[PDB]
Amino acid sequence: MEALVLVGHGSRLPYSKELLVKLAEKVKERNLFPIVEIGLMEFSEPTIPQAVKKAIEQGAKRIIVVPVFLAHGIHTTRDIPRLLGLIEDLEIPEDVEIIYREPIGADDRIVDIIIDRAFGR
Amino acid sequence: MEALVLVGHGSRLPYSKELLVKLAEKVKERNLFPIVEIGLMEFSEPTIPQAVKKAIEQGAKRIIVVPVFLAHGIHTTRDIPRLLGLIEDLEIPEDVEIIYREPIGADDRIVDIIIDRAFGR
Repeated sequence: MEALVLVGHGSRLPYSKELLVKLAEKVKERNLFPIVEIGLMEFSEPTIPQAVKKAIEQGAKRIIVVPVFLAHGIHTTRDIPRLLGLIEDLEIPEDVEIIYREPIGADDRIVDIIIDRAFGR
Repeated sequence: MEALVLVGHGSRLPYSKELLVKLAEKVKERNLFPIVEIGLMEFSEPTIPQAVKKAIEQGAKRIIVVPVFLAHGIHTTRDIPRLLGLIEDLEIPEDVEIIYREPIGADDRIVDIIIDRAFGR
């Protein structure tokens, strides 16, 4: 019924995809969602349209898209809502709802992490 | 003695800088570090060289640089260690050491946050 698509920037280096893969596997371990897929905005596969199609093919009717980005930018305000057909300017989903969630932001947990990293933990 | 410089991507949109500013203010309220400054790699000020110089001028001898990025990429492996003179291609005085920390990675806290964001928390 419900799918979680995690969507990330993607890079020419492999770290960005590897991080999405690891993060997807950790939410799988939580057993919260029937379907979990990943999608990279640029130069890596799977792409965002593929991740969404794969979620439909698995019979998700509600698709939760979470942009695994620190802050809003061009990616999260133009390109991604485009690729998801949420914005009037290569794929369509027919009859199902995409729910586009927020980025990570200045969460208190990010300041815990940063403080750990600052001490080499 | 010790300064924490948080360094982030920067954007043409303002969210990226605003997130670093918020994150810096949150670590300031923790009272862990004598000096805390921020630096944006591109498009915005303060820049990484300015953030580091400011920290020296405040009398930091140990400068902890934390890249506020989700994964390693070109930014964290080429451009930033460049801007920090950490890589033979900014006059850091020898009596100062820059300690370049790791990015955020696939932290368990990031999967907590993603799960929150997936439910619109």
